[PDB]
Formats: sequence, structure tokens, C-alpha cells
Amino acid sequence: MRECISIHVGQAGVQIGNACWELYCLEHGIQPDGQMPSDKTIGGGDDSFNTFFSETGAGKHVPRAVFVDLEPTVIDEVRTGTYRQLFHPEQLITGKEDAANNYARGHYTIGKEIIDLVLDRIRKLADQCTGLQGFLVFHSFGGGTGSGFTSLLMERLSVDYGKKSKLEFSIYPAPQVSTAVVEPYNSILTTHTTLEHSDCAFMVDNEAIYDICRRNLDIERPTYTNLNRLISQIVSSITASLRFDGALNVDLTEFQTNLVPYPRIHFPLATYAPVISAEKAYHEQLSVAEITNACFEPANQMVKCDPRHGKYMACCLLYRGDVVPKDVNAAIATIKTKRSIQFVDWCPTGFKVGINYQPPTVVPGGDLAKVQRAVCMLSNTTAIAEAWARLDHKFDLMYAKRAFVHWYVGEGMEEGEFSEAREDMAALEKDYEEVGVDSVEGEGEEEGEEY
Amino acid sequence: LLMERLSVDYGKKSKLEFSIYPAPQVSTAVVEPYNSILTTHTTLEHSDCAFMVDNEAIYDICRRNLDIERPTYTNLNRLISQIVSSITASLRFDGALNVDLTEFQTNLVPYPRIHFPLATYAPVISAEKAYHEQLSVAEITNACFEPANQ
Amino acid sequence: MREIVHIQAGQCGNQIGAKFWEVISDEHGIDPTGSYHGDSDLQLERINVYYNEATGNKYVPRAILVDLEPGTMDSVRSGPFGQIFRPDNFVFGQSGAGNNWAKGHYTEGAELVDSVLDVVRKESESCDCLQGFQLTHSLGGGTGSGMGTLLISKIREEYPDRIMNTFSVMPSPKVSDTVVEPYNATLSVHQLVENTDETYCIDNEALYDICFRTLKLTTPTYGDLNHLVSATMSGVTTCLRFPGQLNADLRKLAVNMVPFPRLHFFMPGFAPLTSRGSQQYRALTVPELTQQMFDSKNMMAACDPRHGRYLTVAAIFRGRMSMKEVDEQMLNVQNKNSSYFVEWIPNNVKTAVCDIPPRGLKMSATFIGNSTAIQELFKRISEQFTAMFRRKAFLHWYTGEGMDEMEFTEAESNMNDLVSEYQQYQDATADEQ
Amino acid sequence: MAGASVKVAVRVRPFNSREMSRDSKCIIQMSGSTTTIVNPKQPKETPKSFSFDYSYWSHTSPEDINYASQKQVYRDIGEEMLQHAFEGYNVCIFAYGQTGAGKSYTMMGKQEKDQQGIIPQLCEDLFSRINDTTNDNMSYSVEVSYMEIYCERVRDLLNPKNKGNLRVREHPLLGPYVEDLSKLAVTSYNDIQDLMDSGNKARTVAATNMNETSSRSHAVFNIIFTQKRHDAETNITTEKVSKISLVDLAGSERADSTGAKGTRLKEGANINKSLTTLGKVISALAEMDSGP
Ligand SMILES: CC(=O)O[C@H]1C(=O)[C@@]2(C)[C@H]([C@H](OC(=O)c3ccccc3)[C@]3(O)C[C@H](OC(=O)[C@H](O)[C@@H](NC(=O)c4ccccc4)c4ccccc4)C(C)=C1C3(C)C)[C@]1(OC(C)=O)CO[C@@H]1C[C@@H]2O
Ligand SMILES: Nc1nc2c(ncn2[C@@H]2O[C@H](COP(=O)(O)OP(=O)(O)OP(=O)(O)O)[C@@H](O)[C@H]2O)c(=O)[nH]1
Ligand SMILES: Nc1ncnc2c1ncn2[C@@H]1O[C@H](COP(=O)(O)OP(=O)(O)NP(=O)(O)O)[C@@H](O)[C@H]1O
Ligand SMILES: Nc1nc2c(ncn2[C@@H]2O[C@H](COP(=O)(O)OP(=O)(O)O)[C@@H](O)[C@H]2O)c(=O)[nH]1
Ligand SMILES: [Mg+2]
Repeated sequence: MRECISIHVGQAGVQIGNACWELYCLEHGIQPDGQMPSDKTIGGGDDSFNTFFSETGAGKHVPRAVFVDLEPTVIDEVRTGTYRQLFHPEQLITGKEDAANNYARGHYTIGKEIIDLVLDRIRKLADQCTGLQGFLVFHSFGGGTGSGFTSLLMERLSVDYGKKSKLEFSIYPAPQVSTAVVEPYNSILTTHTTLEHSDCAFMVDNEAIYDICRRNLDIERPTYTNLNRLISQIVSSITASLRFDGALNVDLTEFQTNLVPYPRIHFPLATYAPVISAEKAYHEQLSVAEITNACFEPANQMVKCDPRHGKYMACCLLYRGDVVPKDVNAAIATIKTKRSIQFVDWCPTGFKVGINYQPPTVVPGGDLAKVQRAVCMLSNTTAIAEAWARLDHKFDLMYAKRAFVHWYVGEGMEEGEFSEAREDMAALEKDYEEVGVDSVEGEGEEEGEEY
Repeated sequence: LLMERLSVDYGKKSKLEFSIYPAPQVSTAVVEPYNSILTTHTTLEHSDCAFMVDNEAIYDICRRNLDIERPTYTNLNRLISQIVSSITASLRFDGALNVDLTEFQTNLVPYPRIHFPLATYAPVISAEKAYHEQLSVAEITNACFEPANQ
Repeated sequence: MREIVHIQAGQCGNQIGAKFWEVISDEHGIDPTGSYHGDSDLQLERINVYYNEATGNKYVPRAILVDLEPGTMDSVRSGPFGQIFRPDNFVFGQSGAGNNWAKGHYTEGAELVDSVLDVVRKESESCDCLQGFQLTHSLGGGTGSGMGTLLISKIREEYPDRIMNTFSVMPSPKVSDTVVEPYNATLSVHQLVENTDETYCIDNEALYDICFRTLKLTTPTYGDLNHLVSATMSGVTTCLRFPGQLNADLRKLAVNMVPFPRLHFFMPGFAPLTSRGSQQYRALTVPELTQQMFDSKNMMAACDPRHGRYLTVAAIFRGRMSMKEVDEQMLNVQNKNSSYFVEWIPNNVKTAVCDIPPRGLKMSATFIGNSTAIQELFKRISEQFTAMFRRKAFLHWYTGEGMDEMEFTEAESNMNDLVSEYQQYQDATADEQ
Repeated sequence: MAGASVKVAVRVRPFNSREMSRDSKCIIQMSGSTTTIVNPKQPKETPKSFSFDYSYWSHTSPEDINYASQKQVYRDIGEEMLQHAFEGYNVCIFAYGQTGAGKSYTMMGKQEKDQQGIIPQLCEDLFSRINDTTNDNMSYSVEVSYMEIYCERVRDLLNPKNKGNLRVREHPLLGPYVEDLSKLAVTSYNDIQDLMDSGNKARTVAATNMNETSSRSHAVFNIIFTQKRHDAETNITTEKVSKISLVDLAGSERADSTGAKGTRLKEGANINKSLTTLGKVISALAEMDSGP
């Protein structure tokens, strides 16, 4: 039994959860009301996969999900939407104000009195599992709730459960476009907790998705639904290894064993290669080599950073559909001989390969074409530091004058935390700088049997 | 082990051997020489007269005389069986001059430690070549001394 | 009565074992349900080597299946030969090792090893006269390498006079499906060098090369590679099951092939291979089998035998053939390629002949070579291992499960000694100094 | 590094009570550095003969000419090897023989402490030399350990606990070693005698046709020896460290002699394997010494 618990905090978290659960209900043949007519027609099967859904005696299937947010509107929407009967009515929404883009409000002042309910419901969900795998936490940096409340949650889960893997999906402020003025402060603050308590945090930017949607899918006016659908597709690709049979299966422990060199380096980038509209789905082969090459291209990166400016430390490839190992073997051999892709000299192997037989599904009303083959790449590299370095500058420009600081201090924080935070982000970048350097000389190669 | 125990128990009765010695070139084992050298002691002390044969020689005889280009162990075994039958024929059937098993030992071994004679059978010939030839007594006696027939 | 107990751990070992049992069941004419529907009489003569007898003339194999995740057990049970195995031998846990050697050998495997050993003892005590064991596994993974080495250690401690074999899939030079492979391969070879009498080295790259070039397959899949390996496994132990003109048990191959105790890593091979649609052009005879068998491109070890010297070779033939042809061909192979055979062994080719060939092949042969070129594999692993150990690439995942750095070093030393020992009997003369 | 100068010695003991009771005959005869031995059942062909670097005739106890006295053999071997030890290099003694031949004797000596074997002479010269040499500007440390090899498993003798197997390891700089191997310090040779007796009581022994008490396992008695200097400077350092390994080898075995089945044959087989490996390494070391 391979179960895993989904947590959704903040507005970005719950919209991503909406797209996710739509996709999963479509994958498992589950109606929006929770009934599955496939088993009734066939007479029985394993289609009620226990990973995300728990099956009751009456035949209903409830999701192993816990939504949380301080604004009732974004979840009053889903309490009266199409999927109002899918979710358990205990949703843990606070009937109060919101963090108001304030880490201190979400962590110290309003974060209390709601934390307890969330841990009891997570305990109740965990008690129903036999051999729980881990947590998938969805939230967004920059938001008051998604930063502070997520930090408090992460701390309490680390104290309680400890050994369970706790993966994170997050939305970083973009270089240029932004939706708020105090994004850097909340980022610099939650980095200290996402560094220690998370085990592997996946990292996504909005501008990259906008460029990908404009270029490949030919959508000139994208909205948040398309972004959430792409993220949901990625999470499906990650989790499909423990829901369907495959030639080479990759569990959630193999991820961390294969993608995290040192304990403080767990910030991979994510990519989905065959993103293409229905019209352009023709006139192309979409062979395994094509999608494998398209993963590595800088343009298809889902965070605004150039891989060519760093060095690759690890890569995980997860294929879906009609894929045989020899094509992946040839594609890896072709990539290893390219000179624009540099691998560090302390990882001669470099790659992890996983293959799954279930092909990707097509959401009605979506934009992604039906394809026979798909691949998702998760690459741990040093270029990510650049994406951090930019934001830091803005925070210092904001901190040198002490702008907007009385709001944070009034909610119960002090100035040294802002100070302590900068130091923490300052170091992490140092570590990313050290791991990228080549070996020195070995300090050896002495003479010997010179006789 | 068996020859040791038999020599202890019975003692005075004769004991003959018919053994396959390793060939100079071809063999079906890598640890053959150790086994042969370790065996030579008990072959020497206890046995009274030991005959030796070689698979390579019999292969060459089969190729040259019987025109069998791909012989197997059955043919070699048949030839050895003919040898042993000719050895023991004097005990069974009537003859003008009869030779017992002990007469072989009395006439063939000079000293106790040199009881290692070779054996040969002269008229090995195929049915097709059985004609075109007389196979008289002198011919077979001469063929027995040919070095190629050993 | 020479009984063999078969074990298999990990995904790779389980898949290979499934294909192997399908092959052997075809050989002896056992239906998937377990009943006998063969034609010849000799098939039941020695069925007790691999099978036990149930009540209603039904046979059940001696397989023991081990893993730390239920996925592969479910896959094997829901298969063409799922119901042939005994249900009580499916031993498994949950939350598998996850490509982590320490989890497999020191933490998670320590719980399942007792149950696995109990089942192994139960199966072994029922045999009339046990000969040896087997184990199919892969060194690049967690469950396979870890649990396999632990099982080998415990069983060798318990039964010290029987013959332990193993068919191990080594990491490949180029094609790689894990990133932490060298640690697992090294910390493992460290145990296989000590606790095993014979090891046969398999590599994915060589098998892919055979499929692409010899068999001319356009889309090779893992079923084919399992097929090849299973054919070899069946070929090795033929003389225990069928009569012949010159027999060779596992122990005879052990005695003849191994000069010194720590040199027991073999390169296997099988002939012939017509690739289909080319059978009518190729005439099948013993010289053709010997020609294809010794070819450098036929091996499944991904080592070039021309870069070293053959310490010893063994050829097991299956069919009706003349012994003179076999002996002459082996002599010719030895003489014509005298540079590639060591000089201080006067003859280094064991030969055996069996009378019953495979399903639809007038003749067949299998090859077990022992040469110094295999050292290259170990050297390559070392050339990766240290490159990841100088800067401690992925070490914290291993030390978090209780393993002192010293264990890593005590091993890189052991494999390096193995490479040096093989390198000694490699130069084609030794004099002067 | 130093040349592998291996010294081969053989020694003949006198008669025991049982042999004296029977009308036995002496068959070993020595001359110079060559010893010859005859067959009682085959007295016609020839004696067999061997040559060794040292041949010692301790057959006739009251003999005055060419008698191999224990002080003599100690001067031959132990004095020079203790001198080598004090230079800071390692020393190894191997004792070999079959029940009766007289191994222990050469290693220990008589019980009246009047004619001392190798061990008392070496240890007393070590202790005495140091006691009559140490000064304010030097310090000496001595420790002892005692282990056994049985069926390729290491077992401790000094420790009286349950005799579980220990685990050999390989410290990267210091070489092979054994975990949880008891190590103790000693002050005088009486302490070493007490520890040696206590350990010898714990050795595994089994009866056979040849003798009622036969060694079934090898033993190693290690003496760790350390010298520390106090120079006219704040930096106080250890000059060097040396080890003395006094080793007892079990005799070669043949089912043509020990007809027991089961564990007894297995122990003999393992013993023979170990002896063959030991001879293989020792001869190679001598060749290494000889070549250059
Ligand atoms: C000429 C003919 O009749 O067809 C052959 C054939 O074309 C060849 C190419 C066969 C064929 O093998 C393959 O195509 C193949 C594919 C992937 C991996 C390995 C082999 C054959 O499939 C394989 C099959 O072999 C057997 O049936 C043997 O008994 C073999 N057993 C199995 O293959 C087997 C597999 C699964 C289940 C049960 C049996 C065997 C050999 C030695 C010891 C034990 C078993 C045969 C005769 C052939 C075909 C059908 C084309 C070859 O295989 C064997 C083992 O015989 C490939 O090299 C040989 C040479 C043959 O000429
Ligand atoms: N990709 C994507 N990003 C989103 C989505 N919704 C919100 N965001 C991001 O979220 C950021 C705003 O912070 P939020 O996470 O919404 O903070 P919050 O949930 O409103 O919590 P409070 O600030 O306390 O009200 C914006 O900058 C967006 O980039 C979404 O649906 N998709
Ligand atoms: N060279 C010698 N001179 C005088 N007495 C000796 C001599 N060698 C041995 N002895 C004595 O004669 C007996 C023979 O020694 P013994 O204790 O039987 O050794 P062992 O049984 O041969 N030892 P081992 O080979 O390890 O089994 C003992 O009483 C010795 O003290
Ligand atoms: N020959 C062969 N090798 C395989 C197969 N499946 C996986 N492998 C190899 O096994 C390695 C991974 O080992 P794995 O099975 O995960 O080890 P485990 O997790 O402990 O069972 C990969 O590098 C593959 O090359 C197979 O069907 N055949
Ligand atoms: Mg909000």
C-alpha cells in the first residue's frame, strides 16, 4: 500500500489542488460525485487506487487531501463548485482575516488557533494509512499565508513525524513581473524554514510558464488555469510510478537518494517536454530522442535561469507511455556527448531513468494534445543560485532604508530575524558556489618503482 | 583404495588392468596430470600387469584403417573389447597351444617393477577393403610391429 | 540426487527468475497449472533436481522470491506462470530500500532476513542430498545487492560444504539507470569476493549489442535479455538432468575453472544464434559452434578477451556429435590463438557432452570463460567510485543508516587487490626481473 | 623495509616414557647442516635427507659434545631478533610440530625453570635489559594480547566471556586488526606467565588416535612494545613502536592418521589450507629477498 498525503495552503496552493484533483479524478475514472461506475460495470478491480483516494463501504471514494486557507472566498468557491461532494466537509478554513502579505501575521499572530485543527486532521488522515510514503505540500512564496503558515506547518510536521519524506511544490517571485510589493521579505523569511524542514522542494516560476504557453501552445492570453494544469501534469508524472505498472519504477525514496547530493542542496528544477498544441501535434514524430532533447533546452525550463551558466549535478527522467529502454539509452548517450551540457566531474554516472506504461491523459477543455509518449525531467543544478541572487538584491534595497518594516514588527517579530534571514540566504548561495568547483588536483600522483 | 584392499585380502591372485592413459595433446580435463601421477603409485605396487591405451592413437587408427572420419567412444570401446576377448580366449575355447593368465606374467615381465606392456591388434580393416587383400599370417604379423598401428 | 535451491531477490532477479522458470517448465513439459503433459520419457527421470512433488501428480518448483516492495510480487503472480509457484514462498515487506545499500543490508533487510532464512531452511531440509544454491540479483540496486549479499553470507555460514552460485548483472560502462551505482557495486563486490564459489558476470551493454548486431532485433526489450540469460542458466546445469557421454556437475566446473580461491568471476556465452531468416544459409556443425562460441562479440560480459589471457575455459555441448571433432576443435582453438592462453597451465579447456539438445536445435553449446580481461570492469568501477568519494557525493544517505566511513575504504582496498591479483597472471612472459 | 631473512631450524628431542618403555630405535642422524632419516619397513633402498639452516641435536640429555642447549638456540635466534625488535621493527616466531616431536618444550621449557625455552629468555632479557637501562629521559611501554584462529574465525582467550566470533577489519593507515580484542599491560614475566596460562586453558582441544590432546587451532601471542623519548624540548614524542608475534601452528593432518568423521575432518582440512597458504607466502618472501 503506497499512500501519500496532499496538503494545499494559500490561494495558489488550492487552485493547484483544484487542477490536480480534476486530473486525478479523470485518471481514475472517478465521477465528480465520488462514485466509480467502472467497477460496477466490470464487477471489481484495483481502479480505486489507494494512493490518493480512500474507499468507504458504500463505494464512495474520498481524497487524502487537507485544504487550508485564511480567506473563505477561495474555498467557498470549491464548497459550491462541481466537486463540492468529492471533498470531506471538514476543510479547516478560518472565519477571520488573512495574513495580508505578512509573514509575521501568518506565523505568530493569526497562525495560532488554526494550527491545532490542521494537525488533528492530518493525524486522522495518517492513522488511516498503512505504510505512508510522505507529504506533498503545495503553497507559494511571497504570500503571507503560503509562507508563514507553511513554515509553521513544516516545523510542526518535522517535530511530529520526522522520518517521512515531505516534498514541496512552490511558486517563486519572478525576476520582472510581480503581484505584490513585499514579496522579497516573505521569500527571504520562509527560505530559512524551507531549507531545514523540507526534504526536496520543487521550484516553479510564472514567467517561464507564460513563455512556454505562448511559444509552444500558441495561447496568446493564458490564465492561471493553464499554469495549474501544467503543474498538475508534472505532479502526476512524479507520482505515477507508484500507481501503475512499469518496466523501471521509481519510488519517492529513490528520488531523494538519487537527486540530493548534500543535505542543503535540495532545490531541483522541473520540466515537461512534449508541451504542444493539437494543431502542431501533427507534422512531428515525438520520438523518445526528440522529447529527451527538448527537456534539456534552456527555453523549456520552468524557472527563469540558464542551465548553460552552471553545472548539472543530478538528473531524473520519468517517461510515460510507449517507451522502450533502448531509445532512452541512445538518447542519454547522445546527450552525454554534447559539449553545451556540462556535468560535474564528481558524478560520472549522472542520470536516473524511470519508465511507466500508463500514457498521459487529456483533460476535456484543456490545451495539451493527446500523445503516445511523454517525459518529465527533474534536474539538480547550480544555475538555480542565479535565480536567488536577483531577489536578494531587491530585499537589500528594501532593507537599507527599513521600508514596510513596522507592519512585520507590529505582528510580533523583531528586526534581527530580517537580519538573521539575509545571513542564511547568504550562506546557502556560498554552498552552491563551492559544490560547483572542479576537483583540485587529487594531491597525489607520486613516483614509485623507479628501479 | 579398492586395489589396496584387494591386495590385503586376497594377495596371491593375479590382478590385471586395462586403463586409458592421458593423451600427449588432447584431453578433456585440466587437472589430469595430478590424478595420473597420484595414481601411479598404486598402479605400481599392487597391480601385477597393467596395459595402457590412448584415445588419440585409437582415433588415428580409426581414421586411417576403417575410414571413419567422425568416430565416437563406441568404436574405441569395441576395439578394446576385442583386445580383451583375444586375451581371455585361451581359457574358454579349445586350441593347439593354450596360454593361461599366469603364463602371460611368467613370460612377459622380467622384473617386478616393469610390468607395463603395450597391446596391438593387426587386422583392423573395413568391410570394403576386406577384399583386395589376402590377410595371411605373415601380413598380420608384420602389421603388428608397424609403429603406426600402436 | 543433486538438488538445487533457487533464490531470487530484487526486481531484476525476479524478472529473470520468472523467465527462467518458464523456460525450464517448457524443457520438462510442465503446464502452467503444474501438471505434466510431455512426450518423452527422460523428462521425469530427474525432475526432482528443480521440482518437488505435490499430491495429485502436480509439481512445484523450489523458487524463493524476495523483495522489499509488493509491486513485483503482484506482477509475477498476475502472469502466465503465476500460479506454478508456492504461495508460502512469496516473502516481502513494504517501503523498499530505494537504491540505498545500507537500507537493504543493515536496516530494512535485517527484519526480513529471519523469515527468508526460515523458508530457506524449510525447503533445504526436505531435499535428499543438496548440491548447491543459486541467486539472481543486480548489484546496482539496493534490495538486490544488499539482501543478496546478506543472504549469501548467512547461508554460507550455515551450510559450508555445498556450492554457492550467483548470476549478477554488473553496472555497464555507458548505459546507466542509477546515479549512486558505484557505491552499491563496490560495497557489494566486497562480499561476493569472499562468500561465493562461482560468479557469472552479465552486463546490459553486451546483451544489447548481441540483440542489435547478431539477432538483428529492431526493438529489443528486457524479455529478450532475460531470454539470453535464461538460456545460459539452463545450459550450465544440463548434465545433472540428462544423460550423456561425458558428464560435468557444478562441482567439476568449480574444480577445473578456479586456480586460486579468489579468482572465480566468469564470462558466460551461448551458441548458436541464427537471427532467424538466416538459418537456411548457415549450416550447423560442431566447428561452426566452436567458431561462434569463442568470438569476442558473442560474450555477455562487455569485456574484450583479446586484451588479456584466458586462465581457463569450459565448453558444455548438448546434442549428438563425435568426440574426435570436439577434441580436435578445442586443440585447434588452443594452438591458433596461443598468445591468449596462459603458458603455465599445459591444457586449459574443459569439455563436456550431453545427449539431449534443447527444444528445436539439433545442437547447442554453452561457454564459461575465466580470463584476466574481466579486471577492466572492476577498474572502471574504481575509476568512478573514488571520483565520487573524494568529495563525498551522496554519503549522508549511507551514514544516516549506521555505516562508518571505514567500511567504504576497507572495500575499495579489497577490489583493488583483486585487480592487482588478476594483473599478475596477465603478462605473456615473466623473467629477467 | 628490510630483507626477508628467514631462518629455518629443526630440533630433535630425546625419548619419552612410552618410547623408552618400548624397544624403539632412533632414525634421525645429523651432520653439519643435513639430517637423514630411514624407513623401518624399507631398509634396503636409501635414507631420505634434508638440509636446513640450523640442525639441533637435543637427543642425548647428558651429552657434552654438539649438544643443542637452550641457551645456545636462544643465542642463535632470540638475541638477534630482540636486537632487531629494539631497532623498532617487527619480529615473528613460528613454532611448528606434531604431538610428541616437542614444540611446547622449545617454546616454553621445563617446569623447574632451570632450562628456559624461547619465551622466558626473550621476555626476561627484554624486561631486565629495560629495567637496567631506563632513565629520566625515556619511557617504555609493554602490552600483551592473545588470540586464536579456528575454522577461519578469530576468538579471544584472555577475555572469559562467551566465546563469540570477533570481526577482522583494516584501519587504512595501521593495517589489519580485530575489534574488541582484549589488550592488557604487563610489568614482569610473572604477569605474562599468568596471562599465558589463563589463555592456554581456554584453547580448543580435541582427542585423536595420535594423542588425547591435539591442537585444533592456531594461536597468536602479540607483545606490543613502545618507546617514548623526553628530549630537551617541550615536544615529547614516541620514538617508534614494534610488535613481537609468538605464534603456535597446529600440526599437519591426514585422515590416514585421524580417522574421525564430521567436524574432525573439517578442522583438519581448514588447518591444511591455512598451512599451505602460510608456506606459499613465506617462500615468496624468501624469493623476494634473494632476487635483488
Ligand atoms: C532454428 C529454430 O528452430 O529457431 C530458433 C532460432 O532461430 C534461434 C535464432 C534461437 C531463437 O532465440 C531468439 O530469437 C532469442 C531472442 C532473445 C534472446 C535469446 C534468443 C528462438 O527464439 C529460441 C528457440 O530455442 C529454443 O527453443 C531452445 O530450446 C531454448 N529455449 C528457449 O528459447 C525458450 C524460451 C522461453 C521458454 C522456453 C524455451 C534453450 C536453449 C538452451 C537451453 C535451454 C533452452 C529456437 C529453437 C529458435 C527460436 C524460436 C527462433 C536462439 O535462441 C535459442 C536459445 O535457441 C537465438 O540464438 C539461438 C539460435 C537459434 O537458431
Ligand atoms: N501559477 C499560479 N500562481 C498563483 C496562482 N494563484 C496565485 N498565484 C501566485 O500567488 C501570489 C500571491 O500570493 P498568494 O499565494 O496568493 O498569497 P495568499 O494565498 O493570497 O495569502 P495572503 O497573502 O495572506 O492573502 C501571486 O504573486 C501569484 O504569482 C495560480 O493559480 N497559479
Ligand atoms: N629438544 C628437547 N630436549 C629435551 N626435551 C625435549 C625436547 N623437545 C621436547 N622435549 C620434551 O619432550 C616432550 C615432547 O614435547 P611435547 O610437549 O610432546 O610437544 P608436542 O606435543 O610435540 N607439541 P605440538 O607439536 O604443538 O603438538 C615434552 O615433555 C618436552 O618438554
Ligand atoms: N538484465 C536485466 N537487467 C535489469 C532488468 N530490470 C532492471 N535491470 C537492471 O537493474 C538495475 C536496477 O536494479 P534494481 O532491479 O532496481 O535493483 P533492486 O531495486 O534491488 O531490485 C538497472 O541498472 C538495470 O540495468 C531486467 O529485466 N533485465
Ligand atoms: Mg491569501
